[PDB]
This record gives sequence, C-alpha cells and structure tokens, in this order.
Amino acid sequence: MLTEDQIKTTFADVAGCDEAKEEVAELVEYLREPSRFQKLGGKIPKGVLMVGPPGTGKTLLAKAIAGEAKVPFFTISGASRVRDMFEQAKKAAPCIIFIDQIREQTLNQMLVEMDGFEGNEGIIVIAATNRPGRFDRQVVVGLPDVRGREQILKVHMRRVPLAPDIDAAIIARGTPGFSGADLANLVNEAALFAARGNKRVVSMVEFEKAKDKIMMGAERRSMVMTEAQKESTAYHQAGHAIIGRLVPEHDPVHKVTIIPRGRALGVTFFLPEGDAISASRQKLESQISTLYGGRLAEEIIYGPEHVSTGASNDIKVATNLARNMVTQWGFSEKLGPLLYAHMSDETARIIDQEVKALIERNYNRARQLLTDNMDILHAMKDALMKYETIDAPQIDDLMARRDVRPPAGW
Amino acid sequence: MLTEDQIKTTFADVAGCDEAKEEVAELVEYLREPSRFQKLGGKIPKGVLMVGPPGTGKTLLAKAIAGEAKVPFFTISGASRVRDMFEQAKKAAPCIIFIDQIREQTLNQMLVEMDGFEGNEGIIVIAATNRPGRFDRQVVVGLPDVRGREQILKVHMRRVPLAPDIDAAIIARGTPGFSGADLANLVNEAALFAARGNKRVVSMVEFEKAKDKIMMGAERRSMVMTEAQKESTAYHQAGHAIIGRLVPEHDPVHKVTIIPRGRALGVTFFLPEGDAISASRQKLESQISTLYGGRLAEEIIYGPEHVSTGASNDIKVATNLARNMVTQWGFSEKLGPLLYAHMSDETARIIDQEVKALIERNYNRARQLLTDNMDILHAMKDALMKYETIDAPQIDDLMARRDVRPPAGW
Amino acid sequence: MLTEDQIKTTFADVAGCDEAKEEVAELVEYLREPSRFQKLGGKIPKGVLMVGPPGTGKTLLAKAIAGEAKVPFFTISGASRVRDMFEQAKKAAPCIIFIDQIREQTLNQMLVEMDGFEGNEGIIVIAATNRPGRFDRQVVVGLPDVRGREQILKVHMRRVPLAPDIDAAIIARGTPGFSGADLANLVNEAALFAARGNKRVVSMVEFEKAKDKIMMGAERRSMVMTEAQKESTAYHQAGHAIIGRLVPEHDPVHKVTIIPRGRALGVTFFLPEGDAISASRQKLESQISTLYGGRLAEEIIYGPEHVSTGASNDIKVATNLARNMVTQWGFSEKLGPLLYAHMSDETARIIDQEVKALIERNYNRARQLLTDNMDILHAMKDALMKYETIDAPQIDDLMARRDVRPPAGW
Amino acid sequence: MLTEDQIKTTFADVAGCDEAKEEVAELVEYLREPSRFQKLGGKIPKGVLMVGPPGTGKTLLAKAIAGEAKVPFFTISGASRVRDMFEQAKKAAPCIIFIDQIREQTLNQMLVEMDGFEGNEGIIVIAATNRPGRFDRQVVVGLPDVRGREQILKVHMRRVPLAPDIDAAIIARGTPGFSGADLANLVNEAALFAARGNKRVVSMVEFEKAKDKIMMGAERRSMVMTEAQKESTAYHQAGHAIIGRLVPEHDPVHKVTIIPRGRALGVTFFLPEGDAISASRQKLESQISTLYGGRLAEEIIYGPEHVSTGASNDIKVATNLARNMVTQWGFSEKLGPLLYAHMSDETARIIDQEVKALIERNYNRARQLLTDNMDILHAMKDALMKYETIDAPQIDDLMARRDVRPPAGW
Ligand SMILES: Nc1ncnc2c1ncn2[C@@H]1O[C@H](COP(=O)(O)OP(=O)(O)NP(=O)(O)O)[C@@H](O)[C@H]1O
Ligand SMILES: Nc1ncnc2c1ncn2[C@@H]1O[C@H](COP(=O)(O)OP(=O)(O)NP(=O)(O)O)[C@@H](O)[C@H]1O
Ligand SMILES: Nc1ncnc2c1ncn2[C@@H]1O[C@H](COP(=O)(O)OP(=O)(O)NP(=O)(O)O)[C@@H](O)[C@H]1O
Ligand SMILES: Nc1ncnc2c1ncn2[C@@H]1O[C@H](COP(=O)(O)OP(=O)(O)NP(=O)(O)O)[C@@H](O)[C@H]1O
Ligand SMILES: [Mg+2]
Ligand SMILES: [Mg+2]
Ligand SMILES: [Mg+2]
Ligand SMILES: [Mg+2]
Ligand SMILES: [Zn+2]
Ligand SMILES: [Zn+2]
Ligand SMILES: [Zn+2]
Ligand SMILES: [Zn+2]
Repeated sequence: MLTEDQIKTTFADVAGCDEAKEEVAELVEYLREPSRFQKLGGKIPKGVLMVGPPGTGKTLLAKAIAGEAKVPFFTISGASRVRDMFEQAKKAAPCIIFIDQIREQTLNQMLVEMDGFEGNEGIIVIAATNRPGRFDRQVVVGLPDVRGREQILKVHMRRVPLAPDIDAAIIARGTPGFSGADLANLVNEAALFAARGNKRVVSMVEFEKAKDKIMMGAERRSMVMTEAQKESTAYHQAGHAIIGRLVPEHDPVHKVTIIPRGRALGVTFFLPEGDAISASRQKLESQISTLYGGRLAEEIIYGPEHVSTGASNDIKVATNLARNMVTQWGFSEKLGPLLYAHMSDETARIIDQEVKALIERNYNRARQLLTDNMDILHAMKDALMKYETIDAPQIDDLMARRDVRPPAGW
Repeated sequence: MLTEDQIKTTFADVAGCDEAKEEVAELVEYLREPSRFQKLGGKIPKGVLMVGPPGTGKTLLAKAIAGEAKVPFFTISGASRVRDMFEQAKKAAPCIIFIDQIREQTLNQMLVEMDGFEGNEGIIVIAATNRPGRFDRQVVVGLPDVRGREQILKVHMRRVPLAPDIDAAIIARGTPGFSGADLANLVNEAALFAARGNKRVVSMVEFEKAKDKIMMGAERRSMVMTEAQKESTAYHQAGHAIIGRLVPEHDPVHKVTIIPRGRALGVTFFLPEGDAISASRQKLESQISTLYGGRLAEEIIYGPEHVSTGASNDIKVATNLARNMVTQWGFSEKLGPLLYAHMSDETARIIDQEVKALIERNYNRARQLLTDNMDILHAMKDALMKYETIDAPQIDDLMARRDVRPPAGW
Repeated sequence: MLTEDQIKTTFADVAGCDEAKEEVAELVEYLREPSRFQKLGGKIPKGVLMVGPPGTGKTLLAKAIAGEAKVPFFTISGASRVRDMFEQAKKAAPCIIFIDQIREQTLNQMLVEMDGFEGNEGIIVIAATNRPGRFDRQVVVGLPDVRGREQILKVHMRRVPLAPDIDAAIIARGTPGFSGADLANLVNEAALFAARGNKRVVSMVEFEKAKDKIMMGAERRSMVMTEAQKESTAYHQAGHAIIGRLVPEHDPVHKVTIIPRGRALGVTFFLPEGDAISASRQKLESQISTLYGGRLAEEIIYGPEHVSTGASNDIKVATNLARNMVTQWGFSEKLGPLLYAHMSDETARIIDQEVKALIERNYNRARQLLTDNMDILHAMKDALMKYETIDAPQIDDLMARRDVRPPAGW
Repeated sequence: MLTEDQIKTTFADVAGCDEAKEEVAELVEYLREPSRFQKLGGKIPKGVLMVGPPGTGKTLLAKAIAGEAKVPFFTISGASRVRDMFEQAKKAAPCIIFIDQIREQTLNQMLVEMDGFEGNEGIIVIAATNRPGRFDRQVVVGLPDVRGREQILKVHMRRVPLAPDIDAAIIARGTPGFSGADLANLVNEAALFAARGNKRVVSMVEFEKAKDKIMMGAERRSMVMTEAQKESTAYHQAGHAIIGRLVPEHDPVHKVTIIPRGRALGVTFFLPEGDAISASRQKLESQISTLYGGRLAEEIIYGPEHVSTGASNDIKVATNLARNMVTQWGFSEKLGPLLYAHMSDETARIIDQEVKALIERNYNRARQLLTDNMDILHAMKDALMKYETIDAPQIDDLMARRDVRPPAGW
C-alpha cells in the first residue's frame, strides 16, 4: 500500500520538538549520500521507536519523513505477509518503511536486503505506538512546552485577520498539555465562533470562549435556577477566589463565573504562569486551604444546617492530595521519609491521624481568613450577580477595597 | 446502505435540548453555502460525538433537519470492509455520515480523501454511542429538564380531545428522568386507557393511572388479603404520610394507596415539586426520619412482637443514605470533612458509632412525633379502608383535624 | 526452509562465552570423524538447548561453526506438518537443524528413526528460547563479563581509527549487563556522533556521550528553566556527590550533570568498578545514606518549608532496599536470620520498627556530614552552574579544598 | 498408525521395576493360549494406564509389550476418529495397542463390541498419562530404587572398557531420583568426557565430573575472581563441612569445592547413604544447624559487618524446614499434634514464637561448635586454596588433626 507522490508534508511545517527534528534531519541526511560516512556509518539506523504520548505529533514526524528527502513514497502502512513487503521494498524504494498498526524476522530480512539487494538506499523501519539491534534508537515526541505552544499557535495563525489585543502567550499558557491538535481546534473554533455572530474581526474574547467550550462543556444557559439557587452558588464559587489570593504561592485567579457548563454549577479558573517542574510543600499546603474555602463560605453565611452536598468533588481531591503528601513524598515528621503506599494495624492508625491533622490545620486557616474579610465576600457576591462573569482587573479592584469597574465589554 | 427521499418533516419535531439544537443548526447552515470562508479558515468541524445517555433523542434529530437542504440520504448505516464504501460518500450525500453500530486510525486515514472529493458539503462522521482531529465535537443530549417536559408533552398532545382540568406540569414533575419515549407513550397509554372504558374525553383522572401503571405495575386486585391484613398495611402507609408532613423541608405528599401493585402492598408517592440541583442536611435528615414511619406505626399499634419483615426495604435505603453522609459528603463533626469511601481498625469503628448515633437520633424524633398525634393516625386508617385511595386535598382535611370530603370521583 | 551455500566466516567472530565455545566445538568435531569415538560414545548428543538471557548472543554462533566442518546449510527455521519436514532433512543437510520459534514429546523417536536412516550424519535439534533423551544437554550463553566486555569492544573496533587516549576498560565497566548488541551500538553511534560535528576521528570524549545518549535520554537541552530553578537542582546533585565520597566502601563518582536528559533534571553517575559479587552490610547501609543525602541539601539551604517533591524516586529505592535487608538477608538483631518474605499482627509491627530504625540512623548520619562540610557544598554549587558538567578530576580538587581546574576541553 | 515388523526388541532390557514387570508378563503369557480359561479369566484387563511419574519408562513397558509374544504389530502411537481404530484392530492382531497421542464411554463401547466380534484376540487399550470397565487396572512405573540403580547401570555399562576400581553403588547413591534416561546418558557422557582428553580407559574420576556437569552447571573456570574473594568463599564452604560432621545423624560429606559452577561459588555435597524412607527429629535438627554454618564462619572470621547476602538461599530452605515441623509434622510441645497449614490472630503469634525459638536454639549450638574448633577451620581453609578441591579421605585427615595428603590425581 504505497503511492507515488509529488507534493507532501515537509519538515519546516512542523513546529516544536527540536530534538526530534534533529534526529529526523540526521536520518534525512543519511537517506542518500552514504559516502559521507567514511567513519563506517555502519548500519544506517534500523528501527526507530516513538514512545511519546498519543496525540502530539506521534506520527507527524512520519509524515514529515515521508515527504522529506524527495523520496516519492510514504509509510508502507495505509499475520505473516510482511515478506512481500521485504520483497517489494528492494527497487525504487523511497528510503523508509513506516508500520503503524500498533514474528520479528524483520531484522534478518531487512539486513539481507540492505546488504545485498539495496544500493545504500537505506530503507529501514520507523514505527510509532503507545532489545538493541532491532530498535536501536527511540526518539521521544513529547507534549510541547509553553514556548512551543507560542510557536504552533503562531503557525496555524497565518490564515486569519488579527484584532490588536491578541496575546498568544496567555492563550498558550491556559492550555496545559494541549497537543498540536488541540491548538489547531482552538484557532478553528475561534473562526467559527466569530462567524456565528458575524464579527469581521476576531479577538481574544471569543478566543477565551473557545478555550472554555473545549475544556469545559459549552455554556448551557437555557437551564433555569430559582432566585435563591443563583445566590447560593455565588458565594460558594467565590470564597474559592478570595482565598486564592491571600494564601501564599498560588496560581493567580483568572476568572470566576456562574452560568453552568456541562455538569458544573460554577467555575473558578487558574493560570499556571509557567510549567510544572515540581512543587513546594508550601504551595501544596496552600492548595488545600483554597479548596475547602467554598464550603466554609457557604457555612458561615447560611448556618450549618443548610450546608449542601455541593462540595463533594472539592472534598475528594483535597483528601487525595492530603494522603499523597504523607504517604509518598515524605512531608510528615512523625513517620519520616519512607514509602508506605502489607503494613501493621498500628501504622495504619498513625497515617490516618497525620492526614487528619494536616487537613484540620489548613481548614482552620481557611476559616480564619474568611471571617476577617467579610466585606469582600458580600461585595463580591453582589458583582457576581449584577454581571455574570468577572475578569482579573475587576477582582483586584475588589481585593483592594475599591470600586468595581464595569467589565471589559458589556 | 443509501436511502433516497426528497423531502421530510421540519425541525419543530425535536423538542428540548436547545443547546444541541443550536450546535447542530450551525452544521445545518454549513452543509450548504460554504462560501462563508471569510474567516478564511473554516475547515469542516469533525466527526461529531453525541455522548448522552441512551434513551433521550440520541438519534431523533435526524428526521427533523435532514429535510433541510433536501439531502437525498440518511444515516449511512441503519472487520473493516467499509473503507472503500466509506470513501463511497462523494455523491448525493446527506452532508454527513452516521455510524451507530456502536481501530482508531479510520477517521484521519480517509478524511483527506473525503474532503478532497467532498463538494464542500461539510461531510463529517457524526456518531452516537454510550484526541481532537478524529473526534472533536462531543455534544450532550441530556434528559429533559422539568421545563422541557412540558414542551415534549404538548408536542405529542396534538392528537386528541382534552378535558378542561388537565395541567401539564403536574404530570411533568411526576416523571423524573423519563426520556422522550416515556412521555410519548404515556400519552399513548392515556388514550388507550380511556378507550378501554369507552370514556368520551381523556383527563388527568386516568392520566395518573397510566403513569402509575407504567412506573410501578398494573394494579392487581385479583389478590385476596384477609380482613386483618388490609388493616395492618393501612397503618404502615399512614405514618408514612403523617410524618412526611410534620417533619421539615420534605417533598410534599401526593397520594396514599392500599391496592397491591407489583410486589408492594402500599405506595406513598411524593412529588419532587420543582427540580433541585442538590440537597441540604435538613432535607436528608427529614428523609431518614420519614423512612421509618411505618415500623413505628406497627410497633405502637400492635405491640413490640407483632412487627414484621415489611420494613425490610425501608431499612436498607435508610442505612445506605445515612452511610453516605458520614463517609462521602462531610457532614460529621468528629471525623471531619474527608473521603473515607485501606484504613485502620480504630477508624473503622468510629464510622459505625457515628452512623448508629445518626440513625438513633432521627428514629427517636420520629417516635416522639407520631406518639403525640395519635388521633390523626386512627382517623386516617378509617379513610384508607373506606375509600382504598386518598388524594392530596383530603390529607389537608385530616391534618387540620376536620371531617373528610369524599374523594374526587366515586 | 534451509539455505544452500558453500562456506561461512571463521571463529574469531564470536567473543567470550568460552565454556559455550567448548561445548560447541564438541558438535563441530562430532559431525565429522564420527568413528573417532571408539569408546562407544557415538550416541549422538540429542536436542541441545541454549537457555541464556535474551539479547546476548543466543544465536550469534551461526557463522563460525556453520563454516567449520564445511556444513553448508543453516537452521531449518528461517500444528505439526513438520514431521515430514523432519524426514526431509536427513541427506546432504546442514548436519543439524536449529529451530527457534520458541504435543512436544514428538522429538525423540522421530529423529532417532531419522538418525537410523542418517548416514552417521549426527543431526540434532539444537534449540533456543528465553528431560534427558530429549533436552539432555543445555549450554548457557550468559551476560558478558568485564574481561569479556573489553574483548568484544576490541573486536568491533576493527573498523575505524582511534585517538590515542582511549581506554577500553573504562567503557567496559560503564556498560553493566549490556550484551554484545549494546556494545555494537555504542561503537556505531560513536562513529555517527563523530561524523555529525565533522570531527576527523573519535576519542572517548564522545564515547561517553554515546553511552549517556543510549543508557539515559539524549540531552534535551532545548528546555528553558529560570535562573532560580537551576540553583535549586544544582544544590541537589552536589549532595548525592559529597555524601558519596565521605562514606566507606562506595562506588566512585564519575560525572555530575545539570542538563536534563529525560525525566530527570540532574544525574550523578557512579562507576561500578567490577562485576557484582553479592554485597556487604557496610556497602548497603552506605548506599542508603547516599540516596537521602540529596534532599538534606535542599532542607539546609532553603529551609524546611521549601523542600520540593523531586526527592521522590530517591525515597522509593531506599525504602525497598532497606526493607529487603530486614526481611530477606538477615541483618536485624531483634528478628534474627529468617525469611519473612501469613504472619501475625505483632510480627508486622516489629518489622516497621526495624525498618524505621535503619533509615533513621542513616538519615541522621548523612546530615552530620553536610553540616561539617558546608564549604564544599557552596563551592561545588558554583562550578556546577559555571560549567554544566564536572569530570572526575575536579571533584577530587573540590574535595581536597583547593582551586578548581577547568574541564577536559572547553 | 500402520507398521509391521516380524521381530523387535525383547523385554529383558527392561532392567528395573520388577513388580510391575510381573503384572505385565502375566498379560504377555495370556495374550495367546486363552484356553487356560478353566477359571473363566474371560475378561482380559480392559485398560491399565501406567500412572508413574513422567520420565521413568512409562513408555518402555509398552515397547516391551510389542516386542514380546512374537506378535507382529507396532502400537497405535505414531475429535473422534477412534472408531477407525476399533474398526481396524481385527486382523489377527492380539493386545498390541498403545494410546498416548494427545466421547468418554468410547473405549468401553468399541472394546466390548470388537472383543465380542474378534477371534479371541483379547484386545486392550493401554495408555500412559501424567470405575473398572474403562480403566480396570492402574500399574505404577516408579523411580528406580537404590538397588535398581545398580541394575540399570550395569545394563548400559557393557559397551565401554572398565577401569579397575569403579564402584557402581557410589554412583548410584549420587543420583537420588534420576530415572533410567538420566543414568543412561550419565554413562554416555562418561564416555564422551573421557574421549576429549583421549584417555585409554574410563575411571570413575571423570564419572564424578559427568555427574557434576549434569546435576549442576558445568565448571565455569573462565571467571576471574579477585584474591580476596577466593578467601571469602573458602571459609563459607568450610564451616558447612565442619558442622556437617560434629552434629549427630547426618548424611556424610563427599566433596567440598570452590570453582564456580552455575550461580554458586561453592557447593558441598552429601551422600544419602541409603534410600530416604522417612526422617526423624534428631536428623532434621541436624540439618537446620548445618545450614547456618557458613554465615557464622564469615561472621567470626571477618567481622559482624562484613557479612554478605550469600546466605540468602541458605536462609530460605532453613525457614521452610523449620516452618513445616511446627505446622505440619507435630514436633512441638506447646501447640501439640495438629495440622495448622482460617485461624485467630493469637494463634498466628504462637507459631512465630515457636519457629523463632527453634531457629535460635540450633543457631546457638552451631556457633558454640565452631568456636571451639577454630584451628580446623583455618587448616581446612588452607587446603581449599592450595588444591581447589578436597575429597573424602582428606576430610578425615583434617578432622583428626594430622597432615593432609593430596587428592587422587594431581
Ligand atoms: N508540531 C506540530 N505542529 C502542527 N500540528 C501538529 C504538530 N504535532 C502534531 N500536530 C497535529 O497532528 C496532526 C496529525 O498528527 P497525528 O497523526 O495526530 O499524530 P498525533 O497527533 O500524535 N496523533 P496520535 O497517534 O494520537 O499521537 C496534524 O494535523 C496537526 O493538527
Ligand atoms: N426530544 C424528543 N422530542 C420528541 N420525541 C422524542 C424526543 N426524544 C425522543 N423522542 C421519541 O423517541 C423516539 C426516538 O428514538 P431514539 O432516536 O432512539 O431516541 P433514543 O432512545 O435516545 N436513541 P437510543 O437511546 O439509542 O434508544 C421517537 O419515538 C421520538 O418520538
Ligand atoms: N559475543 C558476541 N560477539 C559479537 N557480537 C555479538 C556477540 N553476542 C551477540 N552479538 C551480536 O548480537 C547479535 C547476535 O544475534 P542474536 O540473535 O541477537 O543473539 P541475541 O542477541 O542473544 N538475540 P536474543 O538473545 O534471542 O534476544 C548480532 O548482532 C551480533 O553482532
Ligand atoms: N529399566 C530401564 N532400563 C534401561 N533403560 C531404561 C529403563 N527405563 C527406562 N529406560 C530408558 O528410558 C528411555 C525411554 O524412556 P521413556 O519411554 O520416555 O519413559 P518416560 O521417559 O517416562 N516416557 P515419558 O516420561 O512420557 O517422557 C530409553 O532411553 C531407555 O533406555
Ligand atoms: Mg497521530
Ligand atoms: Mg442508541
Ligand atoms: Mg534471538
Ligand atoms: Mg517414554
Ligand atoms: Zn467548590
Ligand atoms: Zn414503608
Ligand atoms: Zn535525588
Ligand atoms: Zn552455605
């Protein structure tokens, strides 16, 4: 299943993954001109394995390779019968074979062909899926860094007009772990979204709209909630916010919103402001106090008899983070640095008492902060209603004990 | 499988799911008039996934809109032999392909040739079942909300006479989670049920009968219960009704019955009365209290050793609900807000003492309530025995301590 | 299925495996001059199984021996239709058959009848895969030793020039457990690496580069990390280092790195310095202290709060190693020499107490070293950030408290 | 399936297995001369399956069956076509059948029909595998007892020459459970082994070599071990030998060696000195003691912190042997004669106390024995280093505190 082509994918079109690009260009240089290797180039690399995560160009270096070198054929893909592949891939074979449908005589057969019946054409296997000599060099095609996000976003950005306010880095930042595909969609749906309202110029506003519709369910506004339900979910979806600021070393607050998306009643967003190299104990502790903040915000205002089963998911991740700290990253003085993840019955008790002590300490801190800053909570409950959504400039105005400015737009 | 029809029924047929309706009418307008590539990147959306629960219009929309643009095709289907037949879709298309026979390279493997041979029709592989680029848009098709229940009900309600007193919403609330087929054939069975007695005009009187039949089971009077057995159930199903009222923040009572249907001697119905997102501590404690109404009625009236295995299913639900509160949804002072749903034996016993304390507190509140209002219980036993069924207005008469009007009908 | 030929390459090819070499020259001698066995040995050695580890010369021996005795065909290999094929290979044959596609008791009476038909051919089923009379004689093909590693390295190093300063043995001990194949690769990639920069011929300077590239990841340099971040990961690696030279009986240090090579920001290499024959109590405890020494550097420099979660994989290695001592090899005075690998709940508590005592003693000792040698840590932190890599000679310079000389090259 | 030979191998080569051989010779005589039915033996055994362990002649009594009676037929060895079989078996062919090829009453049905329809051939199905009428008999083909080892050895020992001082029984005891194939090729490899050095006649000196190459890996002298490593093993293998003698009722020591063979640096051999019928408490305690000889030799000689993980495999067998005695075989005063191999936690504690006490008592005895005889340990350390191997006479020389003579040979 191989086809002769004239125009196909090159290398300069792909972005990011510079190391993978480097190994690709080495293979491309090699594919012809073997005489350059007077140092015994020595069995042109046989077998290339990409163990990268699925979805980020795991097979785009294959397309790039097939187009590259002016070798006019592609992957050979697109049981037993491989030997017919060995037979056909001897004459006029455009320098590779790529085999992704995910019994290893391929090594002996390929060696025999490349030694006897192949005039240094260097047809070798390169494969992608998710011992030395059969898979010698394995090249990782990984998820882009934020720098890479900027590049790819600019690359697909060619096709449209731009309104002045576009800042590619922020849009890149908000997509942690989005592949090339996900960015491609972000742009595409920006275009579609702008068309829906028939807007000539496309700016960052609909851009954020598209990002949101991607990660979370698209806005589902037709649902009705009573007057009081709108009010309660406004406190709980604040409180998350007023704590995100006062606790130390946290990702800053980007958005606080109230209209339901998918299965969620309200959302508070965060922006990593970098890539996750590692975490401090301090910031890990701060996360907990931000998480439970909503339930406390709901209890102080309403009474402990009316606190609702809305904090279920907020509770779960909190308890999951808590026990990881004690169990498998050190972080507890009594037990000491060890890995407890068959133990005794006494040990199973000390682990629990430590977990409870941690959550209790931060829960008290979270309770203390809200009581002192009561004016903000009422001030922020109000604006959350008058306008349905709050951006970053507005939140800072609240947190400074000042007047709220109207949101961007409206 | 291609089926050629010129014209079909309009888009008034689908009701509810307005968000899905929107995210689909964009596709509908796109299918033709692709000249709107003035955003200059508007490449066709992708295979669209409808990932709702089975049973709620997952495929209904097809006929409403496939009439639009007069596409002479349908769902294409209605172990990879397709590929060629997949590439068949280049002439007289519906501007889609639909596949609900529900490995992963199939989409992008053929999409290039698709759009290359697609006449700007916006062909996609929209699919329904229970990495962007192979599937991008996942559109929820959810169960009709209590507002949407009215819309669907009035849609299928164009085919009959109507009695003056019919109210749609009351039937709406009675069917929580009923999908479209449920409502449609509820109307259908209303029609049939009226016809069986040869009553001229349908009405709510049998409408509720149809609901009750489908939801629970046909009422079986062919059973014989002795005289002394009709009396015992009469108390149990009261007591449920007496305590459902005096306890705080409960769904209100609709009707109370004695005729045996399915496997249960008596049923007490509650009306959710306005869909609620989530519940609160007070409501859950009210439910735990009300569930134990019957056993206490039996125990006081008949003695501590004539109680029976009738509260078997009432017990299980109660102890399940009480177990969820302390383990998952916070709601206990001693243990704290944490997910307990492994652990030490000391912790294992605290949870048991906690659930026991909870059940006991509400059980005693239940007994103290029923003891004081002794007369109501007897007064209500008499009515259930005279007329085998009591409606909502009658209960107000009993609870006010005045005489009972005869039921509507009779 | 067998391949006709005339001659093959000599016996200088296979290196090491001298015991296997002998127990193969037996078959080589036997296949010819069978009458030499006047001591009635001429009961042909039946199926010979090579039961070595995979990837280390399991099937390498083909060329030398198939050439010797001038046997002209290879293995036959290259659900039992075979038996006729077993009949087929009895005249003018490879002199034996080899079959690596790995009910089975079928071998004996079949090839016995054949050898009765064989004109003293002595054909056997010599088999490879990862009772007497069918698999009586098996010849192991083990992982190469250091004195063997060096020789294989010299053999494949017949095909290029070398720069004067190459010591084979250092590269030999650098590759523990890797086969002939991995050494083949090391040389091949050395050639390529030299070619890439257009260097005339290669010393060991890039030889180590090839080792690092294969055993670890390639130098993923393209990443950026802030200045304040490198300083965090450069106080850590120095701290596996200075604590690995003040403890007794440890493997010496070779390199320390700051440039990320995969999943790790830093690497500290140790040179095994001899093949592993088992171990000693002192050496195991010293390893335990070396591992935990990294995170103590962070704790002293930045304080107990800002101690990151990068010390994770260090914790696991230590807790398994410390657990294995008191559960499998004796090494605990309280419990005694025994194998605890059910068991009571009292016995489990003692085990955790012993594991914790071990790790506590070594943790405290690894702390007592850095506090006294604070001046080394700062100095080694500077160099690691000045030049990204430190060679062995400078580490000695630092550890002696004198001025640092620049690296080889630069 | 079909093969006729007028004359084949007899049964006098069956040496061994006298008892089953008799039950077979009964049948052999009966196959013809049925006229001895004057007690109605009219009932040839319908089916007897040799239920012995695989590997010991389970197919050699069938071959004897075909040979005997001068009856011209080979047995059928060599999903139901069996009806073919009981069809064909009527051509004046008596009792010449075997089935080890690979719907349940089939054997009895066809057998009855044919033997009723056959001319008194007395046909029976005999099978080999690992209610009378389908399998009436079961005959055991067991492993050769120490008497029978002599018979098989003398049978195969005709071919070679004999050296003067070869003793069969000593080789016999050396192979505790080798089935006839193992003895046969032990002789074979004796012949081969002599041939390599090309000696005139084969003494037992090489016979020990053949046994050692079979039982454990062949000598691997190619390994190089440092000087200080040869001294370490030299002590551990002694110590095993010193405590083996001074402790009561043990299998005596045969040979003690240092050159590595397999995965073990040293091996100490014992001779069972008779068949292992059943063992007693004194003997089992002797074993538990002797095993821990090596670790104590290391600990006294070098120090309490230069011990190693070499006693890893000595520990395990010890804790198994000690665990069986308390749990399965009585042999403990406190718990009593019961099978403990579920149960309360208190009981789990008692068993560990007991196992620990047992190991402790014998360990202390082992220490006290060795310290008193310190000179023997040194004197025996020297001999192992000088000559790599010590035989039986030398151990007596050491233990009497005299001068050592050199081994046979050298
Ligand atoms: N560096 C990149 N620049 C631009 N687009 C990219 C890049 N990497 C991946 N893509 C996208 O990937 C698509 C095709 O690559 P693809 O076959 O998906 O490999 P992949 O993305 O890793 N899929 P998968 O097999 O799950 O890993 C293109 O159409 C792009 O949208
Ligand atoms: N929103 C709706 N409005 C009107 N009728 C509906 C609606 N949803 C479902 N129906 C009825 O349900 C049927 C449509 O069948 P179908 O498309 O299978 O729904 P579905 O049950 O969600 N699909 P599935 O879950 O796989 O069985 C028709 O009889 C419709 O009258
Ligand atoms: N002793 C050796 N000397 C030289 N090259 C060797 C040696 N052992 C292995 N090789 C190389 O390794 C390959 C030998 O064939 P191969 O079938 O891989 O044995 P193997 O590596 O053990 N394979 P396997 O063990 O079945 O996984 C060839 O590429 C040889 O060049
Ligand atoms: N009593 C005996 N005297 C001599 N040789 C014997 C004797 N018993 C078995 N053998 C040898 O055993 C071999 C045949 O063994 P075999 O028929 O397989 O028994 P078996 O090994 O149990 N069959 P199986 O276990 O199913 O593989 C021949 O080489 C015989 O020489
Ligand atoms: Mg891909
Ligand atoms: Mg469906
Ligand atoms: Mg192999
Ligand atoms: Mg056999
Ligand atoms: Zn929340
Ligand atoms: Zn009830
Ligand atoms: Zn570390
Ligand atoms: Zn030992």
